[PDB]
Amino acid sequence: LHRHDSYAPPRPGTLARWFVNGAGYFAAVADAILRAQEEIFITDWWLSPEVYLKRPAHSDDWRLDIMLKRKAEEGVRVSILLFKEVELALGINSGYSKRALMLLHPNIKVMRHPDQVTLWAHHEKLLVVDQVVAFLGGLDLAYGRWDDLHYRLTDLGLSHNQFFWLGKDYSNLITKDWVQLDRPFEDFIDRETTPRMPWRDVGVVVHGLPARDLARHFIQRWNFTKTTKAKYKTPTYPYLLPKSTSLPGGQCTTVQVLRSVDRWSAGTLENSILNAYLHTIRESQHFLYIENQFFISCSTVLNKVGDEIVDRILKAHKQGWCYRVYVLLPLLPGFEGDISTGGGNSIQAILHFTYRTLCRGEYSILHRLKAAMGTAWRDYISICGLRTHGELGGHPVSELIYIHSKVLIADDRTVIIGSANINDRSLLGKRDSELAVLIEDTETEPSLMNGAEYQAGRFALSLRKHCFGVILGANTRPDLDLRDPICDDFFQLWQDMAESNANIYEQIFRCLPSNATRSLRTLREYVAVEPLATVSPPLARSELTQVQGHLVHFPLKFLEDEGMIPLEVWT
Ligand SMILES: C[C@@H]1CN(C(=O)[C@H](C)N2CCC(n3c(=O)[nH]c4ccccc43)CC2)C[C@@H](C)N1
Repeated sequence: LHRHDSYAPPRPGTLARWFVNGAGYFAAVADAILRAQEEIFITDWWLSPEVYLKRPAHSDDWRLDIMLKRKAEEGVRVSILLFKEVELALGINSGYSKRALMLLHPNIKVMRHPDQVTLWAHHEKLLVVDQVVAFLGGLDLAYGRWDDLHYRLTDLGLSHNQFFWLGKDYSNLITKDWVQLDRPFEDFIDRETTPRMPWRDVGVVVHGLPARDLARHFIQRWNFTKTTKAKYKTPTYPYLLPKSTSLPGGQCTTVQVLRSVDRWSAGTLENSILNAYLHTIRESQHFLYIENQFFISCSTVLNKVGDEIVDRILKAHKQGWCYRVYVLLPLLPGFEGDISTGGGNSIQAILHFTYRTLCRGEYSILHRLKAAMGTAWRDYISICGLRTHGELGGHPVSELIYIHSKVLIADDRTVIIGSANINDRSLLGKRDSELAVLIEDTETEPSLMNGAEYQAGRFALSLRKHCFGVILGANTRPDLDLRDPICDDFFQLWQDMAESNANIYEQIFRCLPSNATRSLRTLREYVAVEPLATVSPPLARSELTQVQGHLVHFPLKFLEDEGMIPLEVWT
């Protein structure tokens, strides 16, 4: 075994390029698919064959199914493995994806897993071209993932099509889930009334040996699944073998591939992602920027990411060194449900576990930090989320930006980008197959750290500055300095912006979740009041001009005054 008990060693001299939001990721994926020569391997939790990779759409030349069919007509063998949902309630419809991809061309061989009944899934997102170029991250080739820095809530207006999201691509996930995926070009929600839900995710492309290692992981999964069924054992799904016979503009770093696999998903057991996360947190010296879909830690819960975060914060406090922890989580889990009624079942469980990790209970980060340092915890940790506003139907509307990213940034020199959420199913390895990459910088660039000269890594500094600029209003506030991420002035500005934006959004939209609804009865009486956005739209619009960025403080006090199914499915 290699470092972090990983099947792959660190790969110095690796060309890697990061992507924020789905637009650039899909553009690079399409361009790489166009340049493919022999093989394309695809790993997805949900694949939409009819998704458009480049927008606005004026032709079918950039559709995933069309591009795969055209490349297969050139002699390229397209091996795809997909995840099969336990119940059809999960609207991925793996059967339709399999059937369409197979009907495209004989060279497109698609297999699905698991076949037996289990609580666990395949959450990995991977696309390998010629075993030389590997795209990974949290971005599936699925509906609603495509987005940009604008995070548009409206799409109202094929060679003259102005729609960025066509049919099933335009969706508000919490309002209504996908239905009837077999009809792609047909809207299931009204664009004129229901705003879209912005999507935020981070991916990365790696060139060279790490791509070969990701191809090796795909090959191991393919051969394991081949020797796991009857119809898949035929030569109609030939064996795949690796090769080590050894490009968009990126950066030269050192990239190590990490994964979470078990005997049910792959042939071996590995949990290198958890080890990498714990080592990066423990060895972090200045700051930790965490952007993850789920934050379930602080051992019902077994992973110890939160424990290491607490230990590092306490050690920084005792040693008296400057240290900031930025945590960004989506405001509500990615499920359909009415938050006015208090949410659904999965949403309630995920919120309960997240609040247990963060503030509720005695194992929570906030409780231990409080018992150690009083109210000083606000100077070391900052939990926030994203929300945006726009105009629709003559009135201001607002919606959270769903944080599907899985990224950790340490000291502007180390970056973990993957598909593994911070939860037991993705980090323990025993449950779900996940992929990630640890990227360390060998080339530095001048910057500031607590007011001192700091040789920050180019890749990590670029990623962190882009994240801060998008989260804040850098394009509208050119005076803000994003070079120093740990200093007192910048942290104070960050917290002030978060609190101000949360207050403004609550005042204007009366949105949920919020700290003004601490009980279910207060929540029920709170939704009876019509928000000012629909009362005096000019006044709310004038007030909203004070909103800077999309950052809003996380509602740690939402619903705070409140056995044949295991509790580990929502952890
Ligand atoms: C499928 C469609 C579209 N949906 C999504 O894409 C949303 C955003 N999900 C949220 C849950 C996420 N997830 C995870 O992290 N581990 C998982 C293990 C098993 C299943 C999901 C898992 C994946 C993305 C919402 C859904 C209700 N209907």
